[PDB]
Amino acid sequence: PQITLWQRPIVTIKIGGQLKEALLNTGADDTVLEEVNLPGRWKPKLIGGIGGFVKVRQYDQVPIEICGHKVIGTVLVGPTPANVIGRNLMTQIGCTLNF
Amino acid sequence: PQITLWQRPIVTIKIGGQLKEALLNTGADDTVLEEVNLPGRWKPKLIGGIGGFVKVRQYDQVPIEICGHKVIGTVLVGPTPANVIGRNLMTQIGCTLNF
Ligand SMILES: Nc1cccc(CN2C(=O)N(Cc3cccc(N)c3)[C@H](Cc3ccccc3)[C@H](O)[C@@H](O)[C@H]2Cc2ccccc2)c1
Repeated sequence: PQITLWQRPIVTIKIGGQLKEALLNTGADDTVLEEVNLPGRWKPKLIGGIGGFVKVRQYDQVPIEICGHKVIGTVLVGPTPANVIGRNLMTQIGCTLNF
Repeated sequence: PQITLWQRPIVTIKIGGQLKEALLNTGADDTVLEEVNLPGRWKPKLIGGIGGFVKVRQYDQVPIEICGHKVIGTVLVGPTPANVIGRNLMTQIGCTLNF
């Protein structure tokens, strides 16, 4: 499905059993989700960098589905003003920049 | 073209007569560029807003070159961690997200 950008690219993803919204942010290396409780282990990682660093929880192979696109990928879990799907995951679903 | 996303969508624009490095940021509403002595009139528009706001100069309908695509569009000028090409300037260039 082609998504014009006249509006903020916010699609729905299915994670940890729950349903949430997420912006297809390409200027994002990583994927950060608003506090959740994914099982499995994780590691603590720091992101941001401007204004200090924000620490979150790194998870791996955390299954995730995007617009029906079942996929697997690293999901940083912590405090973000809006759930965001970075390139790390966009590259796993086939998403490309086209013009 | 078809810009995959394993790397960061950095493309060579051509604003103000010079040549630059800009990141195609879908999650980005507007386009802000670190200093470019831009002619004509502008006006104060605060962007960002976390940890406080930030003032950049808004010059409307500004000509810009993006990968051989010539267009016109609002481009805010000021202190920005990187040169970003937001949705406003991606729509005008007919750029889309696909998967
Ligand atoms: N007009 C305009 C100018 C610049 C940027 C944007 C758009 N955004 C950003 O670029 N972000 C800040 C931003 C902007 C420029 C550089 C950086 N590093 C961050 C991060 C994306 C992000 C990038 C890199 C790592 C993690 C997250 C945020 O997660 C996104 O939701 C939006 C949300 C947003 C933030 C501030 C103001 C309005 C809307 C719009």
